Amino acid sequence: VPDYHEDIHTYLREMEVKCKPKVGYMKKQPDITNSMRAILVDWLVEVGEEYKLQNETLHLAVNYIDRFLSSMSVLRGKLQLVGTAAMLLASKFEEIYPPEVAEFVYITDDTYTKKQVLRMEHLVLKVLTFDLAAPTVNQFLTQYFLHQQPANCKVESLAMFLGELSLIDADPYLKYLPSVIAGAAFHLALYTVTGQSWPESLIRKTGYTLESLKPCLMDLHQTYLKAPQHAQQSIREKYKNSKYHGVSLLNPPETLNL
Amino acid sequence: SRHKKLMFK
Amino acid sequence: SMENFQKVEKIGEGTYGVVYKARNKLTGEVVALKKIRLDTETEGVPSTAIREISLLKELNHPNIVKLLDVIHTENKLYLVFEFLHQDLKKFMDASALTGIPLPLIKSYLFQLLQGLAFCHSHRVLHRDLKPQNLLINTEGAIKLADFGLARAFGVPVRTYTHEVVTLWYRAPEILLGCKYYSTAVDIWSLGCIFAEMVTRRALFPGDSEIDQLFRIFRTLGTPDEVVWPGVTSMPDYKPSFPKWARQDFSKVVPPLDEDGRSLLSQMLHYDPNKRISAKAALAHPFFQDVTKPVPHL
Repeated sequence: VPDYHEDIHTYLREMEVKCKPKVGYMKKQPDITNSMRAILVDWLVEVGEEYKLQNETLHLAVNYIDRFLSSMSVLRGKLQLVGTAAMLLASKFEEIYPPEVAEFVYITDDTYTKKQVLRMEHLVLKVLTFDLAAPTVNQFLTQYFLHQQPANCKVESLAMFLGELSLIDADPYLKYLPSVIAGAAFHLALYTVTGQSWPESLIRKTGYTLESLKPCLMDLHQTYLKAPQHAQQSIREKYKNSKYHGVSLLNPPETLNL
Repeated sequence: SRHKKLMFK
Repeated sequence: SMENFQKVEKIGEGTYGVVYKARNKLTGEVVALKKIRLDTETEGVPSTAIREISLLKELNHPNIVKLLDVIHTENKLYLVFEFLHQDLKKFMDASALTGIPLPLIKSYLFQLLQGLAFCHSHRVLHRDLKPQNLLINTEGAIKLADFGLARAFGVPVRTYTHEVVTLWYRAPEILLGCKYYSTAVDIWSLGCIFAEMVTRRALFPGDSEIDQLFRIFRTLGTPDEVVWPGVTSMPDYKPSFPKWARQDFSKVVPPLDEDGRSLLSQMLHYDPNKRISAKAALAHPFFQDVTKPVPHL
């Protein structure tokens, strides 16, 4: 409904800077790693599938985790609890029908009690000072999709896929803002399917160019090439389904010609 | 199964 | 925590708690506390409260009720709001003999529109605009309140909660089951409110969905593909809908002048894409001589 499309995009651009997690945070965690984070996010993706949650809900939850972990040191035995509550909070924000608390307890295989989940919910709301309305890669892609001429469902679904893969690896994707990752993923998807490129219309909207996008784009391209070998595979599996036009089956381009 | 306890070893 | 607040009196009631007038013993500030009950073994912090708080910290605007603070105890959650004298309904009732002076209706509309355009600019839908949710102070301000039903939206929008907006103020696209609704639904409610400030009675007071629909149809004409492309395909569209002729708007709200009439029609356009935005409405000739008078009482 382009009467607020511009204002909204500007606003998200400002808010993504303020809601950004701290890039180096895992260095300062004594007992957890990037690779343990990779396992958490991958499981959250399955969780999202299991309960048919929105992708947006998945992106938010990750954002909540990364922000929470930017200031709170957490023991590995507790990382899955942080994640669970994060996903519950995201579900409550974003979902018409969030899963009820028991369900969240259940998908951990009764690892934590209902009381723990609810306490961690409260702790997370505190540490985040209730600031839950964070921009995601998903929110940017969705706007960028309006610039397709014409609309192509494979590109959309593929861009989603890629943006989703970026959630798994804090190194390097924590360095990049949602809007830039979305840019990269959009370009990469469009090029893979149609041969077309980041359109002039988005240069005007975003002020990003292939040049500004290159660093993230180089990374994301590697990630896309190496995706079948990645220790975490839930996202590839998820995007095999028809609902997403089987885009995880498409072959990545061997070169980007940049 | 997605109902796993995560074992971070 | 509440240590520095002296409760004064219950102000009204909500969903999972209550609202009190209270006073900050140290600053003097008079506030409203919205007490939200938690416990545990429940589902924790209610999604309504999560959305209200997060969305309201992002919306600082002179025509949006200000969230001052959140007091988040192990036991209770207390929302601290700036205090406003009264609500637009508790005011139209008190003017049920006077009537509301047009400059006041105009100021109120203009302020409401400003608040709404802010919400929409920050990707927030209100989804429950009605007179009881709009608060007025003694200095002539009016403000959008109760963001209980609000939600952050995307561009373009997805499908969000069907069950939405108090009935009398509900838009026809919601009534007709559209998988997609947007900012336009908030304008519809403001339209209904505009009428209501003018006549002192609700424009469309149905008691059911179909009743609501038909009351809207008899007033604005039953929509066809001409006035609203796609209607006949909408999920709860029935070809057996009686086809009523559109009324002359001068009859819908007799006291309104030309410009008011014009604005009202734009705010109650069937096709949500054609319905006027809050932003564009701010430039309506209706508002040329607008000021901000104190409520005449």
